[PDB]
Amino acid sequence: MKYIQTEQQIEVPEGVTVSIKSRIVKVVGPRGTLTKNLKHIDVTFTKVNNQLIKVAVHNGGRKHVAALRTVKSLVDNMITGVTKGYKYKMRYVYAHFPINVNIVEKDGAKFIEVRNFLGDKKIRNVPVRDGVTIEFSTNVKDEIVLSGNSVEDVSQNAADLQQICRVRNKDIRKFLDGIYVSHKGFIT
Amino acid sequence: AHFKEYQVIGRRLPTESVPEPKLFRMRIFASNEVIAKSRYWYFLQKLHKVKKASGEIVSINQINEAHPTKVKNFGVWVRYDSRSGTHNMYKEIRDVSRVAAVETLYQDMAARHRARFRSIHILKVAEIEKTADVKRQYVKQFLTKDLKFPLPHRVQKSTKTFSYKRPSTFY
Amino acid sequence: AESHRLYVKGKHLSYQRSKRVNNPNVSLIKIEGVATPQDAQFYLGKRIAYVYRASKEVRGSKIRVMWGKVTRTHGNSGVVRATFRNNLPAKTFGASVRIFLYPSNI
Amino acid sequence: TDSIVKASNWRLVEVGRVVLIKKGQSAGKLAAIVEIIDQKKVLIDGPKAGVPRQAINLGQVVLTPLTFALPRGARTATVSKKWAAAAVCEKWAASSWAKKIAQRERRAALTDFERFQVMVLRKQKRYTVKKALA
Amino acid sequence: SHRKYEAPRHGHLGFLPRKRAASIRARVKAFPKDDRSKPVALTSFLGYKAGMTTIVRDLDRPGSKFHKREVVEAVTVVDTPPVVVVGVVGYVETPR
Amino acid sequence: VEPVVVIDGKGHLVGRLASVVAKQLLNGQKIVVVRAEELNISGEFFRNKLKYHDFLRKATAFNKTRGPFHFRAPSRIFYKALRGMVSHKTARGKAALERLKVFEGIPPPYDKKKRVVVPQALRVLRLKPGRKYTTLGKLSTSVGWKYEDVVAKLEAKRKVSSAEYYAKKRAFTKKVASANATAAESDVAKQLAALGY
RNA sequence: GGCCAGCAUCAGUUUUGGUGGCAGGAUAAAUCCAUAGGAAUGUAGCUUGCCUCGGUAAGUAUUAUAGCCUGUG
RNA sequence: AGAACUGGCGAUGCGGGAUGAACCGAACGUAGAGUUAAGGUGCCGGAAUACACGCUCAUCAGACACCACAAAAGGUGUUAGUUCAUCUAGACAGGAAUGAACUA
RNA sequence: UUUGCUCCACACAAUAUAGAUGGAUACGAAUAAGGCGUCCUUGUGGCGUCGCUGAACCAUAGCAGGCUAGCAACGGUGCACUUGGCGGAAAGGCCUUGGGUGCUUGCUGGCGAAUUGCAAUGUCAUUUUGCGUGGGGAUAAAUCAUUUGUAUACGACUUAGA
Ligand SMILES: [Cl-]
Ligand SMILES: [Cl-]
Ligand SMILES: [Mg+2]
Ligand SMILES: [Mg+2]
Ligand SMILES: [Mg+2]
Ligand SMILES: [Mg+2]
Repeated sequence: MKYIQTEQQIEVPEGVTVSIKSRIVKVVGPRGTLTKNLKHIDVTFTKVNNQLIKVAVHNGGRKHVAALRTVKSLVDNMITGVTKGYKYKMRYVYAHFPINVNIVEKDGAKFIEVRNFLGDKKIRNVPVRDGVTIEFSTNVKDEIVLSGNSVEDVSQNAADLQQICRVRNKDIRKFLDGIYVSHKGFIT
Repeated sequence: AHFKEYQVIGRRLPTESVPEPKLFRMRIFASNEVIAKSRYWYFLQKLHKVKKASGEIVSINQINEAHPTKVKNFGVWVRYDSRSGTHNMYKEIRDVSRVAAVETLYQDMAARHRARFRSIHILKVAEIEKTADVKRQYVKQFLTKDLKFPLPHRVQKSTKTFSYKRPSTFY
Repeated sequence: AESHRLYVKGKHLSYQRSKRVNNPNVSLIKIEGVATPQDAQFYLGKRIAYVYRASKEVRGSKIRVMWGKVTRTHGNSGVVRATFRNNLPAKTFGASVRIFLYPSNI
Repeated sequence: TDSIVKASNWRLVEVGRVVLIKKGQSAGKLAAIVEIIDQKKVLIDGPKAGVPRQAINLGQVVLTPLTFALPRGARTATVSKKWAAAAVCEKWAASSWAKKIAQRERRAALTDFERFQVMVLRKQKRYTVKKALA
Repeated sequence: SHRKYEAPRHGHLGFLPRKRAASIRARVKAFPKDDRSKPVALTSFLGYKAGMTTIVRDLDRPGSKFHKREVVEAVTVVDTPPVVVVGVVGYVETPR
Repeated sequence: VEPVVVIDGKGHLVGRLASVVAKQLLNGQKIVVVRAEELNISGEFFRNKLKYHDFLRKATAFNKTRGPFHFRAPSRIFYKALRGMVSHKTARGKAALERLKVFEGIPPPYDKKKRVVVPQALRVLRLKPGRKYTTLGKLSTSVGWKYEDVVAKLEAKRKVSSAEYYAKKRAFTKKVASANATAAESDVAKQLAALGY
């Protein structure tokens, strides 16, 4: 109904500095730096102090106001990405054929290969996005860990690995074989 | 059109059995007196056994706003006919005069419910004297202390076809 | 100086017309700098000349003139109606005309 | 290191905000916002410029940087006292915006003889300026 | 009404019109993509068709019935004396 | 007022700009349009791509070379929108269309001239904020325009030269502005101030 | 005195401005002035609690170091 | 296909509905000037890219009587409204409003 | 095929105008943001200032703009040369060095104008071509006919011949 003013608050830790200009957001923390372009929402950022930043929408409808809370979540994710980081864990699930997962290098591109998925002779390759590191956890059988500063880069990288191992022409309720995300958390 | 509020007073034609019949008054929003008298007989024929041929108009007077430069909160009760059925509706309008609030009411009904003038009956227009009696959120948001708001993205009207610099929307 | 102009520049837009029928006896004239019917009242009655060139020389000259005057305003955008002694040719739609300062009321 | 966020400097619709009327019978005059009716309508009143107390659409006026203290819904007599105390007219006249308005009116009031003098004076000043350039 | 039975169309519509070529020497309308990190070399050559003949060779194709067995194939011979360079031309990229 | 008006097409809505230019040509004003690849159309990219494919399927059945011609370049797309607003089958319409030139990028003849804008057709001044729009350059590429990268490379070269010219112009303007301010406080300056100049 | 025009003073028709004097209404309603009363989106003052020595937060307080609303004249 | 009353076409041009015997406006000697009807005023196209309050985003939006088509039934898309219940004595989700059923 | 062809300067005619009548006056990018100035530790930096339209800026006085004298400055501007650099998207333009010469209304003077008779575009632009002047520059091909068959209904195509 064209609300006069809607407001959200963003908190900043001690070691994190935020620079916003022309809807370009750069967050610098102990773990690195992140940059995001937000020139598609028409919001107004204002600084209260070194520990608080407010973002507001003026004369906005229901749909416009709904995007204001999204901005806060995206900026908050950047802040914790450069402070605590993100760690995604996945597990290998299979019935008969073991799944062999290894990291390979192809023309300096840092791919990851999946072998012997349901006995397939085909080799499945998934690119590893920049800023995402892949390690194989010890003392836990068939687990792969993805870490990085950007939650979107880590989440999408893990999602690509899950979709590359989908079963075709079979009852998926019976053939529960694949690699699935099992835990979402922070590196620290 | 630009509405004016008239008071119209009417009566039945006096006879030998009942000399001096009762006087009936009602307040009508209309653009002129000719329409105001027409609307008077329209509502009187819905309430009493009388019509224009068997009655007469006693007096018609325009009513002005007592304080036309004071911001007031109005509560309006209306009855209107939609494409299927008749409904009652309560709306709240903020303005400086009754005629101004009624003009907004007709525009609002046409825009949101496609209701023309002929399909609307104004049951009552009353000023809301006290705060916290306003029950619509689209009116209450203007009743906060020290209200301030900017006007982002100003658009300026140009009198010439061509401009020699890129324009700015600052304000 | 470098300028000797004593007239106001104008353009011949079209004839008076409806959607399908035109009237050559009246021409619509756009005056540069005029964008309001109130401002166009200043130019009512002013003489208008259309100047063009011909190959054949007749009265010791190769320049010919068609004379007219401003009659009334037209629309809300400062256009005016004009009548000429001989109707302007249709090929001059978009050509330049000269609007003089006489007769003067200043 | 400190956080850096650019801050907007919008003119706010508020009580005591000075506006300039561009359309109507009070065009070119100053007035003060007394109360806010809705997102697009405000109540204005300028007694010094002879602007009657009225409700007007926000598209008929232009907000100005000037602002003075004024209680909400103040009557015409109160507005006059606050307006004179804050010296709104003096502050407006000193702005570059008002001087541009005054210059525009002055040029339109020049006669043909005065325009000739402007050409002569401009040529004399041009000679001095171009000499300093070289 | 619809045709009684279906059948593929006669001829290819991508080789139209079936008109005479503008010149007896066919134009080269495309060249291989340039790789700047290689030595300068020509991309085509000119010759004259002389005729056809037959050759015999062994087939090196594992999994085929005729693997490591002789096959008879037809070939075409093109007479290609050396060409002579007599000029150079430079081209500039343009929106047209 | 200028003998030739050069319009920078960047940030202009195609339909509203086309109406303005068509009336200017019919009134007898020569118009040059540059940077046609930066034109905007209201609506999402997918909507306008679907509209062009509807235009593509229209063709004369018995001979495709007779049917409507589907020009893919951004300049010719704007030309199509403009020819529809002019009676192009008359001699008057033909003469008006010869007063117009449309280019992708800013060719050398007009890169050292002044470019104007049309506020009535500007996207930033017309469309409601938050509304989705499409750029004519990317739309043309999807329907078979081949010279998007060539224009981009040339425009980058033009801006480097144009920026260098502006730096020298800024330096000279600072020198001129100081002298005018220094020339103030004189009797001639005071007399000019009294007359408005 | 044949052809084509310019200006002035008038007549008929018409179009577009500037300006003066009157009449009516709740003998406009307001604004403004005087006066009685009242309230909060509560001004001054006072109190309370954290507080980078005074800026907040909520209690009291109806004109005071701001004002507003209603009736009547 | 067949009747009743009236107005029309046929026997009729003219302005408007792109186009049309019947619809809308208006009926016709030859000309000039002024004003309008129905219909219109982004460009084609004569005339405000006028003013004002709202509504609508559609990967098959919509756009004007006669007229050149769309329904039953649905949507936590969005807007306004009706009734009932909870909530200042702290509800809903996991410190301010919330839940349910309906209307267009 | 009777001294033809081409370039440059002007000479006289003819031809035509989709329409000169002070000047098309060059950053880029953003628009819920920018321009300019200024300072520094050169940044998504501090401070100041501007907008609310080109209603600007530049130009602009003299027989469509004459003939002369002087004063202050060593500037501004036109034309023809000259120096160096840059520009290929349709560059055919922009910038710069040096001297010559004309004008200068930056300031002060002295002469001329009439009669076009009270207005009549009152003729001051650039398009193309032709004929005569003289100052340089250059001395070929195609087609038919004949011939070939990688071609072919006829044209056309492809070859050969001092
Ligand atoms: Cl085919
Ligand atoms: Cl042959
Ligand atoms: Mg193609
Ligand atoms: Mg018959
Ligand atoms: Mg139709
Ligand atoms: Mg028009």
